[PDB]
Amino acid sequence: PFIECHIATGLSVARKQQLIRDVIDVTNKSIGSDPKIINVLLVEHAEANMSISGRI
Amino acid sequence: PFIECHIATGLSVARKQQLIRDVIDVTNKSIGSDPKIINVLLVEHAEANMSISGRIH
Amino acid sequence: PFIECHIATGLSVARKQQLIRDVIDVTNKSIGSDPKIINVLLVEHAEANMSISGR
Amino acid sequence: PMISCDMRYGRTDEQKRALSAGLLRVISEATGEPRENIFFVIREGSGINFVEHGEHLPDY
Amino acid sequence: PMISCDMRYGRTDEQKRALSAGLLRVISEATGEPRENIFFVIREGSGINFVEHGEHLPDYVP
Amino acid sequence: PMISCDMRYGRTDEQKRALSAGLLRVISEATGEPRENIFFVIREGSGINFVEHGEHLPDYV
Repeated sequence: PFIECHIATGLSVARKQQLIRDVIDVTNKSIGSDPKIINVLLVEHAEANMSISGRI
Repeated sequence: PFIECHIATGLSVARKQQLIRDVIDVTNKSIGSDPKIINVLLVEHAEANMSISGRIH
Repeated sequence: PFIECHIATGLSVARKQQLIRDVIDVTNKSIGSDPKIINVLLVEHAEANMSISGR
Repeated sequence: PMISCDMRYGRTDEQKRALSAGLLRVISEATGEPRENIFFVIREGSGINFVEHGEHLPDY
Repeated sequence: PMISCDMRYGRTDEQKRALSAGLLRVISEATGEPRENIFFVIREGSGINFVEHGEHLPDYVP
Repeated sequence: PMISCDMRYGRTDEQKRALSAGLLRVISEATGEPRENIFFVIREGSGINFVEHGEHLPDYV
């Protein structure tokens, strides 16, 4: 698994670190993948550039 | 449809909002997908970080 | 081919231009694709935003 | 410019080109970039591979 | 927020909803964003398409 | 670093293996990062899913 998370900017660097630690963990537990092969990428975006379910 | 658009920096916050609203529109019109299941992610880059058809900036 | 490279921020623009050329080149050599059909997207991230092998 | 569309499998070749013409046009106008400089790729998958509103989607 | 997970083919439907259930939770938990405001997509390929540490992975076996 | 490559289905295993090798060398030489810190993924689809120079590509052969 190579997970890429796109979220709005604004979270503290600490909250982002924990977010990545949590995704590695939640993946390993639900898919049984060795973290050695789990790769995570966190990328922030301005709210303006993100449209979910057609909402502007 | 989840459409990700990688464009060059330079458009206004208003033109980008119009562009998002337009890919959604043209998607729903060609694929018939409801806007409820359509997602858009606009991401700008510096021209130099982009190469099309092997061209070097 | 559309190659997207996620690297740590810090390289100079000159070096990034060389890395783009290098990607075109090796893609043309290992796969045989004419550069005219090769596309490259270089994207930079803060070391903190990248985790390889659960690290 | 580069564009990507992750969709459920099932759309016809005709729909996909109506999609590409539609997408190249708008990106072209907004970007000032001619259609030929817009790379576009479509990625398909099972309905369960897509999750909208907490619910996985049914095959198309 | 949008989340994508590129992984080898083979994972069961059960494993995928467990994955999504978990991925959306931690993301909504760190973002304070509701679940209905999260998008997730799984992309699949052959193991040969997945290169870890330089070695291509063998096809996934469920 | 992480690299992804979207291209038509059809490339052989030998080509894919030479592709990652070439790609991991240039990323290493440019970033300083070793092979152990580089992840690479290939994404395939038929010709119709790829549009170049304003035209859908024929299936790869």
